[PDB]
Amino acid sequence: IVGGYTCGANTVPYQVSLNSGYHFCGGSLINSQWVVSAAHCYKSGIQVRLGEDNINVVEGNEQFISASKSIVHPSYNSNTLNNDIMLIKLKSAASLNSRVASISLPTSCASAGTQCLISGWGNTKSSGTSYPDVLKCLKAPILSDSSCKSAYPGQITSNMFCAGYLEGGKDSCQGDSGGPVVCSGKLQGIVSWGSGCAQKNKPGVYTKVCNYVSWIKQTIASN
Ligand SMILES: [Ca+2]
Repeated sequence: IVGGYTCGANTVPYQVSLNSGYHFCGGSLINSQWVVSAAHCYKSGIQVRLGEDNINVVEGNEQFISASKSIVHPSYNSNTLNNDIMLIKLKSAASLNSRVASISLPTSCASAGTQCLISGWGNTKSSGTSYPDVLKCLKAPILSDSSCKSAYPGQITSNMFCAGYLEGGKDSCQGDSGGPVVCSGKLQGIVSWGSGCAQKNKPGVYTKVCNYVSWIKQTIASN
């Protein structure tokens, strides 16, 4: 997250870190057994880390649970990032508590102009590299479909939305991929892509979770 703030330990209790020997992507806990992340975060050998604040210090509220299954969307296209969504099943259910909690799936799609909370352990520099240890947060508004398509001509599908600031300076970034975009208390987006981070005229692009709720529900009813 570039241009964000330190969230505060465990104030984003649905945020997970995906670890394969090191943090490599975020995700969102949607119930005690399942995490939503980006398909482009797929790796074999994922351990889900819940209850994290500093990902390099064991502070006492973590739960580390291996994935038993990962399910990339059936129509994910890694070239365009259309349908950039994945489900990860935990080998054992998380113990839900004040620091480890699920986020609701949406019923309706979010509205342009809605301010959403985006979080992660990704790079904090637009130019260069610095990865934080503690979880960072950003409030960013959803941009109109027409502004998103103007920013990335020929690249935005109906399964993507843009959020952020066209002047630059505030965005998600590498290492935040797969993590949450929460708007009005529902998981509306997944950190997916963008040109650089926090560059002028190049807002973040996010997987539109409200298009996937029936897939998510049928898949979790069956696995
Ligand atoms: Ca920790």
